[PDB]
Amino acid sequence: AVRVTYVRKHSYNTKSNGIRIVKTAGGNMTVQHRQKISNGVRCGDCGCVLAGIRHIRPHQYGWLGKSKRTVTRAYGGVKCHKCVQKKILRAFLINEHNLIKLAAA
Amino acid sequence: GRRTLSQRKGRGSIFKSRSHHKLGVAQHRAIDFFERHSTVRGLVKSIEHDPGRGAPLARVVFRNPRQYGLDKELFICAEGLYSGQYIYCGSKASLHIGNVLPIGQCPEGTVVCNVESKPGDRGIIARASGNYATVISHNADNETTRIRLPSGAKKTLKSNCRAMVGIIAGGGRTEKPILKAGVAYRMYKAKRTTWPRVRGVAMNPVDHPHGGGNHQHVGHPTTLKRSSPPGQKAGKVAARRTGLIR
Amino acid sequence: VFLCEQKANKTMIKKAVEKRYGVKVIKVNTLVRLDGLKKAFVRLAPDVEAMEVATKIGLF
Amino acid sequence: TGHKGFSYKLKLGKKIHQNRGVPQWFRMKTGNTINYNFKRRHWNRRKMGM
Amino acid sequence: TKGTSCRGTRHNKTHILCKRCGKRSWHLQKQRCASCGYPDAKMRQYAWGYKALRRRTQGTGRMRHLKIALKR
RNA sequence: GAUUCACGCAGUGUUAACGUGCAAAUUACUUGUCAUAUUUGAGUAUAGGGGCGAAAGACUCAUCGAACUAUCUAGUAGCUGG
RNA sequence: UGAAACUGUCCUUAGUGCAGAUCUUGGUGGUAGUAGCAAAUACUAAGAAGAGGAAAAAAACAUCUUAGAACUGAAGAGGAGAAAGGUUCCUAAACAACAUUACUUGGAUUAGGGUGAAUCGAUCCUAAAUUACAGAUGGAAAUCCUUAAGAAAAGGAUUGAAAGGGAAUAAGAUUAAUAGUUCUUAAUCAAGAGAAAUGGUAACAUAUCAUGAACUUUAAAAUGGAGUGUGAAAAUCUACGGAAGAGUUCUCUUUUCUUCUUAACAAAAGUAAAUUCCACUGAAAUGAAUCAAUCAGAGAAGUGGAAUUUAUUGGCUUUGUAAGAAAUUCAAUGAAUUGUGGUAUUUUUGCAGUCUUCAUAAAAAUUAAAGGGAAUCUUUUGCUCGUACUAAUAACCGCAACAGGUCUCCAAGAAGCAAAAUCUUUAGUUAAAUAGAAUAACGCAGGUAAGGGAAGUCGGCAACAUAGCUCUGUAAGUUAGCAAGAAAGAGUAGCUCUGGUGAUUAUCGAAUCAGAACUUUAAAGGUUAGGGGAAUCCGACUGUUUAAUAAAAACAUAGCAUUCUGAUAAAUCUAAAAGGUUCAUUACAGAAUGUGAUUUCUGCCCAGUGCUCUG
RNA sequence: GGGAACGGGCUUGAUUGGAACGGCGGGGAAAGAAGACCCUGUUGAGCUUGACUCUAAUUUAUCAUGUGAUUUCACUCAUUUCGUUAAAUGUUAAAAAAACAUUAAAGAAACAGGCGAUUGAAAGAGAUAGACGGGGAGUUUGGCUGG
RNA sequence: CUGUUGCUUAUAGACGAUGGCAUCAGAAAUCGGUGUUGUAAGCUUUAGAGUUUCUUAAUCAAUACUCUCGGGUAUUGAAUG
RNA sequence: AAUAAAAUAUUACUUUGGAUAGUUUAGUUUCCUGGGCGAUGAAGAACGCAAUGAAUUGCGAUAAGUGAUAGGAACAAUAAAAUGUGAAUAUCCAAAAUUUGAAUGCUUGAAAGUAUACUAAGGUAUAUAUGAUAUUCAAUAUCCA
Repeated sequence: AVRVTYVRKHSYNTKSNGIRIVKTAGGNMTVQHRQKISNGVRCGDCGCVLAGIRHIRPHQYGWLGKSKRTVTRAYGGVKCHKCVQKKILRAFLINEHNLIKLAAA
Repeated sequence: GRRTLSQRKGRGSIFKSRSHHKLGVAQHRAIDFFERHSTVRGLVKSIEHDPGRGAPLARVVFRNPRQYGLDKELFICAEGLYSGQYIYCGSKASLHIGNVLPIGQCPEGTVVCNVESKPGDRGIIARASGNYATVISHNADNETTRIRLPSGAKKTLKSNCRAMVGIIAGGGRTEKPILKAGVAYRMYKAKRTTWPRVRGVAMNPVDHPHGGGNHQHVGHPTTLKRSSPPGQKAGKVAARRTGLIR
Repeated sequence: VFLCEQKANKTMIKKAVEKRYGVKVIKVNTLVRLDGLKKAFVRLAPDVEAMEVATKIGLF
Repeated sequence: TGHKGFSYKLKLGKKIHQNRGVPQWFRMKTGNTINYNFKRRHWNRRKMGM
Repeated sequence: TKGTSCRGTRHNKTHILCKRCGKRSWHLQKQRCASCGYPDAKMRQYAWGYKALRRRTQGTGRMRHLKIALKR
């Protein structure tokens, strides 16, 4: 039952002041500063969390590999696979429907 | 005597509007050529809850007709609108629910809301939840139309005043009886600091004109003139009638 | 360990000690005392012996 | 406090400097009436209002 | 509890030292100095405060650059 | 915006202690309350015929049926003392 | 006595004669060696230093070490911070004054010493709000405006948080005192310098890889609370196998106790829980599923995959770090070891759906991606400021070493429903406004009592009494929810047993329930722990109130009702103002009032005074 | 006993040894406080009101010269109130689909002396004059008197 | 002669005072009497419901039998020596 | 009836206290002369500098003082050094003059800071209003080709 103390000068249990107590040599328990939980990317159309992109802080994506922050697809990384399939059908079917309605139908 | 609580309200120190989480200003987009001689199409992206008001607000996203990019407005939801809907605004718009047309194009008996009291001011009349205004008649001689205000009064407006077809959502809001003082406390979470109202007769003569003596009463008529100075104007002002109605 | 003017930074102290005594400095830590004097902890390169500089200056 | 501005600490340090007494050699000057420093204070006796 | 007990929570400064007069009279929330009349360019002096005039005025300081001018 | 216990909080009773006190309002038991009309830190806003008040003329630095401070001012006294 | 100025007479001049003014200032008596130095369980023995325990017991003796006995009892009298304090921190000399005795002690005197950052914060961003040039207003000081008025600022100025957002550091050791700051070791971050890809059907995946300008969009930073289930770690408890040391040992005890550890950052043997998608196929005799739910032909269950989260890489074990550290022992610097589990509790931390709102629960700095197609490993540096100490029954505010007040973090065992009362462990302390003797009255605090039982008294004021859990049982009245723990009755201990509630194919594990003999001092009661009933009045209820004599029937409240207003309005602040508040508003709204839940009912009067009129 | 009508001191008597300890609560008309109940001041303050005298806000009439036919009309030209990225004003020529829309190939009409509406010579501010005006300011509320 | 002082003095007592003894002073244990409570610790009664474990020995087991009218306390404001 | 411990009375000496007497480098009033500040940075505030200084005094990174001119042998609490080849002392002089302050590149809470141009560091300039001149512009505002 080793009781610990805050290492930094913050004395209040705010969200940015998260701590985890880990063990060390001789039964010593120290204080670790744990990070905050961050949300992931969402499809711009349906607002669903995309798959294949991690949930980390915005600056941490700079440290990520260039291929580990986006999905190799048209509108990948900003739209779900369903968000894009409807886009293709909308872009194609509407173009075909008016190709026979006007201009000397 | 002191200054009555009504006088202290015009100062605006603790009686300011608690508008921090409010979404913005709900009004029509600025009138231009495309809203005067053509139609623009808007896409209802989402419907949200604006604190301090009983009606939902819709985030409509019009494309910019003159430049490249979007143009995001904040309309008031007519009852029936849904996400992903297309709404058309202009002098040639279809007469569907949610479309915005000049008040001079709607036929007689059409129900509209968010009416402009002057062309280009983007919404004055019929804005509360469940409210609407009806079109009474047209006068093509001076291009003016008559509409019936939700209070029952009749008004004359120019035919160029835009309006949104339908009724405002969130109807029947006030039909639910508040049960607890806590529920009334939470009603003004995004409103002024006016809820717990102390009766004037319960105060002292310094604070209020009704501050009574050994028996809680008024002692003088509570129907006053409109010309009464601030501080003594309390109760009923320019009242033509009183009592209960049979 | 030195006492320097407060209006000098770690960069100017590092050059000043290098020029004044002809030594190599790899680390400087400074604290400003309550009276107003800035105390500088100057660490020399491992090749240069600090004990000989102290005797040369006059500390020994 | 543990945290203080740079100017505030220097004015704190001067208050430490001025909390001293007359040196012995000064008291031995001819025609000397200065034996004590009447501008003296102690942390538990008087707060310096700063 | 308006006497001894209510004094326990007094640990928030209202006035700090001012830059133009050096007194602890700079109001933090009002952003003005009660004594020397800060950012207001004119020094704060009043006829009813005649003693306040004889405590800080010309001749109460070193007079570094005016002692020579009048002597000259 | 149910019933209670606990960390805390208040102040119903003893009209107990104390009453040149631990204290210019505190202590002990008892009682009530002990999370949504809740408790609380910091920042910030509101100033004297003004502010703030779930309203007691309550609170506004131990000062309130009109704060503190300086000037008019050695205010006036058919009244009291010398 | 005193050691350098002074006196008498006449005129002149006046700040010219004191017993009083609750007179002003200063000094001093009786009271008086009197009242007091009585909250916070507590000290004793030996030794050392010291002038400072002597003596006809002068019954007491400050400080330090050891031993005994103890208290705070881990929501602490423990270990650390924010504000406030400002050198109070450490050491040495020294004790005139101060800490209601004394002091060798001290937060007290004297003199030195002490606060080390690329990674912790300020610095950076904006929130409520705040302040400038030009402009508007004013007799005036000055006020208004904060992007509207401007030839000012691709777009909107300044400040505003050491608890909001935020690039990057950990372990061990060291000092009389500093340490995510120094030393060793091990990392991390930023700014530099030296026609343009594959794979998978797909969800999607590739040590930087695999070009991507203007312009635009999206996402992140970035968002309430409750309650339920569960993954993981830590703490506690426990099973198995030992190693080392300690305690007990005349009565036993294969016994009781202590240690058996591991960081940042990365790696990928082995292997989890939950959610969402993808491919095959097409569900009815409808299935699938949770504690609850909930889902399906715009497609279920089944099989096979993909992705994300799980306190750093990738959650857990494991690995590099790294045993060389550290811990426990042994010897005189050198040697020994450092398995594996659990269908237990708590805390922390995420996740999954459910409920709730006339409440919907911030923004910017900064970053990434997309649409688009313009153009053709090594090494260097990382500046300024804060950093000591208390954070309180002695460092803060109250005149003080004041029983008052002041925001937080970490948190063991027993017992119990319980973070309750009570006792103990690690840590801290034995002093915190003086003691000894005697054991009078009157007191303050805690008690008991024969017989009676409110006869006392304004008044059951004060005290007594009931009290946990289980089973039975429970009235009138009622807004049909309650009253209700109504009221009332029975049981409860110890020892020895029996049975029920599961997992895996006989073993393994959990406290919980029920039952039966036997025994006794016949069992909730050491602590904790509701007195009950029958009515009347007021307020409907939860709530607030005269800080310091009134906590209530007073205020508030939801409900009911009335009045004005189409917004250039109504109310209303300002001397004025392209001024200000409700108003980021628009009659289901704003403003001004009376009554006070629900049920029932609101009677008659317009003469008078108000208010109003389309007259 | 008398006395200011309830003496510790005075008069006449009763009676007295100097210093005091622990109690207690009769007295010292005990201490604390220039009575707070009552009255008198040609002393005040809060509050109320058709008390007297006034005042902010409100309101009404006249004045302050926009043009063309005191009132009635039409216009805009000061003025009122608004809207924007002052982003197509005026006159001629000519609801099936929550997707994209930009940096042009080889085009995208001209002119008005008005940025767009709105109000409009009316309203608002100023001067003078009447009304209203406890919202507010100043002041007053005689004397004699078996209190 | 008297007082202080001693018996941590009593028939007394807030403190003084008062009462007793002071070398045959006094105090102390121990011993016996006299009281209070209720049968001590150790081994035995298979006391003993029962479960274990040999196999019909043991072990554990509230409570209960003998030693036991036991053990403990007893002036401190008791009484002999 | 009795003693004087206490109580009271006078004198002398001592004590606590600081009246009285003597004294003044301090004030008050009147009068005479001036009434001489600052963007060439004032008054005011802060910090710092003496061989041993805490205050005060003087001074400003050239620090209880530098140069020049007069001045002639000191200072002192204790040491040192320098000194008629010039010690103290004096001045309408010269050089120098930290952070701020009307404070003025921008910000300023107790804020540490920071942008550009000129001559890594250091030093200057850059606020608002404003008069004159030069220069670059804007407006079909009036004409005019």
